[PDB]
Amino acid sequence: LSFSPKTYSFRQDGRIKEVSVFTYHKKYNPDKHYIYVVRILREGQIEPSFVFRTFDEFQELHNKLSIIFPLWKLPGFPNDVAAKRKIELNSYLQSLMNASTDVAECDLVCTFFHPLLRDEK
Amino acid sequence: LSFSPKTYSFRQDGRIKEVSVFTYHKKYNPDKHYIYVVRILREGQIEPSFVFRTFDEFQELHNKLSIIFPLWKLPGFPNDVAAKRKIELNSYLQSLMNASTDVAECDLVCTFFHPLLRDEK
Amino acid sequence: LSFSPKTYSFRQDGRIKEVSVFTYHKKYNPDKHYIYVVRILREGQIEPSFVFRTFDEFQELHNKLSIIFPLWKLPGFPNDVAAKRKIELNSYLQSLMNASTDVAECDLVCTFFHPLLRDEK
Amino acid sequence: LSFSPKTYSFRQDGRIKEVSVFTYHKKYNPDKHYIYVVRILREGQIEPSFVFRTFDEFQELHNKLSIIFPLWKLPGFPNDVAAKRKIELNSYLQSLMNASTDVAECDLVCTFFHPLLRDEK
Repeated sequence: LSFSPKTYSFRQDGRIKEVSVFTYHKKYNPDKHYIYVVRILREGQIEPSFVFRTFDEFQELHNKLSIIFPLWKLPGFPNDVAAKRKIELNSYLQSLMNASTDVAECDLVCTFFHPLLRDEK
Repeated sequence: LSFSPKTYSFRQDGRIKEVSVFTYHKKYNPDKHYIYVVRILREGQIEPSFVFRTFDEFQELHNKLSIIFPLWKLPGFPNDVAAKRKIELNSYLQSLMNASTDVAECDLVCTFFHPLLRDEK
Repeated sequence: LSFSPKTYSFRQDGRIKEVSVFTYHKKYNPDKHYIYVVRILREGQIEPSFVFRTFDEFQELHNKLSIIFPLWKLPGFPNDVAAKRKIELNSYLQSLMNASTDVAECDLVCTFFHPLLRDEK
Repeated sequence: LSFSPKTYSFRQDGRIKEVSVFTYHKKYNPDKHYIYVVRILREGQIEPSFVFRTFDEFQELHNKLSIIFPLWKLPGFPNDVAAKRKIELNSYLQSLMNASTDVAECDLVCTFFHPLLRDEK
């Protein structure tokens, strides 16, 4: 993953009970672009947390998973009013959680959810 | 909030277990317009209650929240057959309940749900 | 109700836990028309039961309810590929169950669900 | 069923708690075509399993059921971007599980879900 330094695992981080794309948010620097606010609720938590991920960051995850896993183990990835990416990335995440455990709980997926730089509110 | 005198808080009013937009209803005075019937179920209640809110009243809530909260903490607000406002206001409410607790349980949101003038069946 | 002789009440019949429109089915006599197969699961039952209702029969129910109840207490009623009536009648039923108890459990609604002539498989 | 040798029954195989179409997957031999990855969770299982079924294989199931069962006991069957078959086959499966028990738990349905040749990962 080209956006997280360390690699993390659901061991240290906590399993995911709920995820979704909560909203999308407009940026400025370094160029105009939408970023997706991802809502995560872990096991044992009542307050959700939120991380920030661009479309090109969702895509990288799916491309990296697809190196490790046969495609049939992965949900379809989708190819502004084009906040249909919000709905589509949401489906993508929901399906990801319903994939066999070797995918849903692998270290890439965990790392994708680990709070970064930006995510420190 | 330009439509409720007092300000209320989930302290005195009771936490929300379920909300949605139940239907929309056609008015007359002082001018033709649709009003949204919002269905609320509190904790400890089995019978829901219903309040009446216009689109311009949902909008004010979102604008007032957006003064207090960074935008990324809030769900997207949407810009008759145009009862797509019903579906859209419904999503908006569902997302609002899934926002971090400092938004979902703030006094504005509580006040928006407090029964007014009209709401006394 | 112009299609059930007696009037029935959730007293004698059993409360509804689940309803939906399950499929729609093509008829012949006395003229070509679609009829809706409504799936009902009562409290205390594990096997659902099924009754048969035409669109004009859903409509009558809504019109009769609207004599008794102010409109804001009722879900919107919708104005073949036109099996969007299935999706729409389904929403209508789901909302009906979420209406205040004086509507959701009134004798008209109960009677609408009581097995008729046709419904004896 | 023209694609499973033996016939199986939920007796030996285990009842279904969750099914859905998880993704669709592109094939090559013997000709270009999409195949549907069906996600099944049995009672007593936490890890789902996955079988592979073409559209013409879903259709055969529905046609064979329709020999045994009156049509009103069956959900509507639907008549690439045409991965609307995924959404549509998914609805079809969800409805199938909600059909009366004599359909939802018959040996054809069970057999449709029994892991074949291909399904051995």
